[PDB]
Amino acid sequence: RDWQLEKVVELSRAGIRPPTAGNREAIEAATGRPWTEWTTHDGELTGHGYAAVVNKGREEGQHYRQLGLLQAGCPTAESIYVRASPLQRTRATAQALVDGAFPGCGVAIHYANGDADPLFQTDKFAATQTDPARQLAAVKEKAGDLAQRRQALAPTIQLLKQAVCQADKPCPIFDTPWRVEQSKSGKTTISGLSVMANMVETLRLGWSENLPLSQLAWGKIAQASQITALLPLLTENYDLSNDVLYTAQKRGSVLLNAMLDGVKPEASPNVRWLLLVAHDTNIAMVRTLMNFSWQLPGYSRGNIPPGSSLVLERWRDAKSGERYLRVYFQAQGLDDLRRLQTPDAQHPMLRQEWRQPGCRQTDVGTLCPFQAAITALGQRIDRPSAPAVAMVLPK
Repeated sequence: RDWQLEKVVELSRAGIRPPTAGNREAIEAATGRPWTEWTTHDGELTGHGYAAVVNKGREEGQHYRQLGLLQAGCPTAESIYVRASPLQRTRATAQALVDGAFPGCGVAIHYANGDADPLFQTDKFAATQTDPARQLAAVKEKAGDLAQRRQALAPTIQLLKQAVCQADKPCPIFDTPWRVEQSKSGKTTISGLSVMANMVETLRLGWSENLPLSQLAWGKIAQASQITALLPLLTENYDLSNDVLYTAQKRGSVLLNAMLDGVKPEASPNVRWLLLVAHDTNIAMVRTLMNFSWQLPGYSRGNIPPGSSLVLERWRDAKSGERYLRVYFQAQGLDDLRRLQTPDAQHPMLRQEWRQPGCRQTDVGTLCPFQAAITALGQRIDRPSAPAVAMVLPK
């Protein structure tokens, strides 16, 4: 064996949900019409979603057993520790991963007893909140000329409009111009853009979910490429919220820091696989601190599909004993999610590896000298926004 996988740290998005209750309100207002009620309640993990997460978890358990990271059969407390955001959908996604990865093993997942996990719901904690003024300036300054941003996305706006606007009923959202707005709690959003992004997320999920076409966008969206063509609105909005450096630094530092620490040797707890299941906003903030940009086929830049994941693997060269870090983002494509495709040679997980000078290509992926990879990924972290967190939750 040339290379030995030693530790996985992974940050999963929740699987397929219907729109959240907030989304639904905003998108039915914005289009003057009701949108499909799913078989799952708003905000929760759909069965289809769980099926898809189980599929990924099944391959991942097999993959990490084959690589010798995990022992055969049922895991122990040394094999994996799973910590999920306390929302229903992330708990259920966490169950779904271990359901796939450890068939029949009744593996428990952990989550915080409140409504807030200091890794995830970071706006609920003093050290990890944004300052309203700073946030506004940072968003305003990344946004720049918003009318010009809107003009560049006009074709994409139009595709969205033809998909979601009833013919001749008015559709106010496509009409409002784009401004930075800031609610009394300090959340910033981009008028028109955000809700459009919410719409696009919802269409992507409905696609992924395998909704009937008539309940996805009233028959208008019939092939994956039409979801793909809407996704630059969602990237635009990510660029102007979660992936705004300052926001990622106040809200995401604690998570990246807990991930880099978890991938370090002597980590606590001592487990071979540290699995964190949380939200797209979390992944986006983390990957922005990592300055890791990806674009997977069928998706637009930075896109975070349901049940996708950011992974840090620490590997050891069998010969020299030297340590390396591999970093990648993985997801399934639109149709694979729709079809509950089990990932395999003819239908592989989509994946992009992070790289920087010094990384080496190997049989097991792009491997980067460890210390210099940890230093580079960690550079953008705001230390005062990264309190240490005890990774093992209580019961």
